[PDB]
Amino acid sequence: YSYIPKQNKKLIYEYLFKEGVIVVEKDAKIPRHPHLNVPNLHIMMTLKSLKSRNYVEEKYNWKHQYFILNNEGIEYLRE
Amino acid sequence: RLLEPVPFVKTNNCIKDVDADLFIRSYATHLKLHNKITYPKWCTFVKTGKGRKLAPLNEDWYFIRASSILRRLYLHPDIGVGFLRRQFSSKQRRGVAPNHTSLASGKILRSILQQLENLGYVEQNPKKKGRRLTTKGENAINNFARYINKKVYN
Amino acid sequence: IALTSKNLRAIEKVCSDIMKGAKEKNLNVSGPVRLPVKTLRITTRKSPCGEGTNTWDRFELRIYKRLIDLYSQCEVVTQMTSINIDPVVEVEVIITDS
Amino acid sequence: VHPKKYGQGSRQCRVCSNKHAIIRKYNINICRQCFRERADIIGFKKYR
Amino acid sequence: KRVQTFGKKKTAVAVATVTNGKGLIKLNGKNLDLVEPYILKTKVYEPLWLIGSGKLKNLDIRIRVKGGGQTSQIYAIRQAIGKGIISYYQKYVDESTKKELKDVLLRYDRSLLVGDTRRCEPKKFGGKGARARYQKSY
Amino acid sequence: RVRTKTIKRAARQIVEKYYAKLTLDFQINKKITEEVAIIPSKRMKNKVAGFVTH
Amino acid sequence: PISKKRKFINDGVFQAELNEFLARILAEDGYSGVEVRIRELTSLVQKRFFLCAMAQAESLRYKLLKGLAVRRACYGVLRHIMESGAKGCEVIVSGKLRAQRAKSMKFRDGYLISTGEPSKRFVNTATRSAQLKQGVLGIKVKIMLPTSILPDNISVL
RNA sequence: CAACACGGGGAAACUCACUAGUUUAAGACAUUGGAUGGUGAUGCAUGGCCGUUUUUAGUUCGUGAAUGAUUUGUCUGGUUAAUUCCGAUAACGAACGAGAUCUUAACCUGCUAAUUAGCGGCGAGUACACUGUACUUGCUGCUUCUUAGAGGAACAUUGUGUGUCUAACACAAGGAAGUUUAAGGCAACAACAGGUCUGUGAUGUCCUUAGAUGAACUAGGCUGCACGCGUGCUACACUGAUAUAUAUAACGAGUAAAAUAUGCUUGCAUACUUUUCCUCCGCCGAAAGGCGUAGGUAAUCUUUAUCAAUAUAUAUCGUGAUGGGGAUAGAUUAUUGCAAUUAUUAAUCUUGAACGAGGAAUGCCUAGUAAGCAUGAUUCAUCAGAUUGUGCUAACUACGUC
Repeated sequence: YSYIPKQNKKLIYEYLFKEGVIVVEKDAKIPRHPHLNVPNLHIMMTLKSLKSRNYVEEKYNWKHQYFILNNEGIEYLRE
Repeated sequence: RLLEPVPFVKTNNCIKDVDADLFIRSYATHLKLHNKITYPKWCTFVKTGKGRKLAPLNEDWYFIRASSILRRLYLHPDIGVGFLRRQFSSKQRRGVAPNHTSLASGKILRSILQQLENLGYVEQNPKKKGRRLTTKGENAINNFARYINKKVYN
Repeated sequence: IALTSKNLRAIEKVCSDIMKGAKEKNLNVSGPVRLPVKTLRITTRKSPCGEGTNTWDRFELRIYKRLIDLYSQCEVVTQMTSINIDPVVEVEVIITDS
Repeated sequence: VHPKKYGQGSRQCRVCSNKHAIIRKYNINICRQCFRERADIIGFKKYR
Repeated sequence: KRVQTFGKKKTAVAVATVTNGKGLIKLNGKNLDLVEPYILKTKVYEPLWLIGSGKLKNLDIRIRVKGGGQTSQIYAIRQAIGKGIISYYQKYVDESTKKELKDVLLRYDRSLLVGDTRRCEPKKFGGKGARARYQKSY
Repeated sequence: RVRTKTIKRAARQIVEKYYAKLTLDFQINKKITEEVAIIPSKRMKNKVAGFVTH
Repeated sequence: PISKKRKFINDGVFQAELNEFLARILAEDGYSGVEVRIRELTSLVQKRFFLCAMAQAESLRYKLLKGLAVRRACYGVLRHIMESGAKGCEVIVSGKLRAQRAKSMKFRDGYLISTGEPSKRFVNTATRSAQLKQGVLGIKVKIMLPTSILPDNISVL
């Protein structure tokens, strides 16, 4: 099956909220991720959704994305 | 040529008095006379490098190779198997490609080295690595060097 | 004490300063031994697509190693080296006799 | 997926993920077209 | 006791050590005899003959040679022998005699006194040689 | 061989402000030129000393 | 541990990765290089590891993005560089210039040496890509500043 | 020209864009619109970067002067590496390029230095025959050599010719060096519709985007072969091959998976320890190679105060496609890898082709070059007949002219 990764998505949002920034590899082909348990595909999909909804700003360099969290994302996660 | 009118004082006691080749051939003849070593078995079918593609042509070769090994041992007391392989190394004809260097046959070298150790003229040092000559080995080489030095003199 | 940098001027400057520093606390030093230069050598074709002429250039990243060593207790040499440093010089201390 | 712990698809440029022309000398994984841009900032000087 | 001087052709360097002695001449682990080619032996015996061996029998010589091939090394040795003869005659014998001796050597050739100046020109792209090119075509 | 306008420019300034300082010898002129003028390279300073001597 | 050759090159790669990242962000004032607004930059870098030519070029590309006429914008930027004490400057804009046939325009003033080690030491350069809807224009700013010691003088009182 | 061992493009897979076919959502955002990715189309839309023009010597401004475009400066002449200088000169003053300038190498340091380099000094032996010579094991003022900093040294120095007798050239002497000491790096003005969007998250437009021209997987293909052209290698032999022997060098380069263990039925499930790159050394192997282990983040260990091959010596052919030569082919045992077959690569024996010094043509080269001989590095899971470096053996012939 395709699967919907709700537990991973929720955990990534918690991580995002706590930090205020996230620095990770752009690619989703490699599964293993070293700085948090969830595979890279989960992080890429969720960050893409967040970027379109504009909770996060991209700066980018050399296939790393350099995402800074906006104030509206902080308000959403807390409640 | 064979006898020389040198402008300096020679040592008259050691391996650098005598010509290297004359020493090797003469000492090899002495080793054969003595009956110091044998092939053994597998060493009958050798070629020194792979690309030689003939038996060693001069017939007295095994004793010559042994003698050549003994001269190198007097020079360097830190030797191991890889040193012998490199020492006796040559070029290998690659046919329709240029030549490249190739190490000499290692089993016959190992056989001579080990057999000489068993016959007491060389000794493995495991600390400060490598086979050297024994003092008995050195004395025999020096005695032979003096004998040859005497023969060139008279 | 071993001094490494890829910065030529900074290693050279620090060496004179640590020697000067050593005589201040009257330490017994051997004169500075400049160790063989290590070069990161890259031979690069100039054409980016490899089209046209076979133009090659040779790039060098040259790293400097130097040694100055001391017959002293550990505490004086470590404290003196630690205060005197400049940021691009990477320093390691080597222990010696009493 | 197929084994890629050896062979051409195991390796790519750090800067741009190129599938050819990678300089693996000194184990930094950069393609020559990238490398000429960055060699001064990495530290390299030219003399020949 | 001891004085040192030297020779330098291409990569090769020969340092010659001239001691007070009895007429022994050595090359690292070897007697002076063991050069091998008759031609290049004759070249290093040449300055010894030009002075005469009865003027060299109060000194022992040992030489240490590193670098280069045989032809380059023998010229470095001949320079090292030349300078060795000269340094002994300046340090032990007599400076005026050394100048006189140096003149005889120098008139014969400057090559023992002043080494070869030739050094390799480095390879460039587009050919096997330094200046030489791979074949052009149309 | 031949010497450039810059080499000549320094040499021309010399004599004009240092007429009686100079001597026939090249080595002393090298010292005088070095004393009077700050020339950044030895080769360049020697060339100027040379031309001033000429 | 790793060799000195590996260590210093890996440091170089990290410095390179940081410098290009900084150069892509760059706005108000020139970046300072590695430490051996700031809160956000620091936090990203810690996470990863656990007037000048570039500014003038970036300013000029910003004016180009704003759609201003090339001659006035380039002269203004060139003037500020010369006025602020440059001994030469050269500015090139390449590409469409809002036309269907690509071209370039050079704006140089002062001495602007190209030769020997004074050029390499004292001329600072910056390249910038300016995106429009007809594609991309290349700005090149070069500034000469020798103001260690000057290349030409005969040095008499 | 400035294509054609060029695309760092040394393709079993991966690679790859192709072919035979098979899959997938990793389709943001609010059926559906909407966009996201694309070694897709377009270098005759473009950015970058590079080749050429041209590595020769050229270029421009200020002011002045001479329907105007324009010209002068920026030149009769001398001289030169050179728009380099002099010199004359409606111009006088400039700037760029040239030169200077950076990296080596050359020489000299009674100065700067001794570690992970050497030397002496001295204990200990084994030989020689000593109140020295030779050779190995133990300990520890000298810096010449090894290393690497700073500083010196050539300026046409001196003499003599030729020269506006200026700029400068020629010869000799001196000298480490005389042509700017030798070699590179370096790279104006202005172009070319030169090449590259098959390197880029540089990029317009156009194509494409769910029985995808994206990502991915399985084969096959890039190398097939009547035939034509590049570029190299190996050859055509006695100034040589064959077998033994002597001599010797410089640049380098060296960190997420395997092994071992447990439970179950090669297979499945789990743990844990280290294998990982260079290989000394010690055994075993004709040979490739195998096994056991050591030392190395490196001037230290691999290993380089000794790692090479042509050289050169004694032997064997005795000149006959010959024992030159290794095409072409068969049987092997190995090594790498999932897979080795369209000989992967390796060795052993056997198989023993053409080639009798090359037409018309045409390449490179003036001093350690040219040529010959090797060898490190690059790609690399696996491999040099390639490129790029590095050493050694060390020529000829002008030394000028259009």
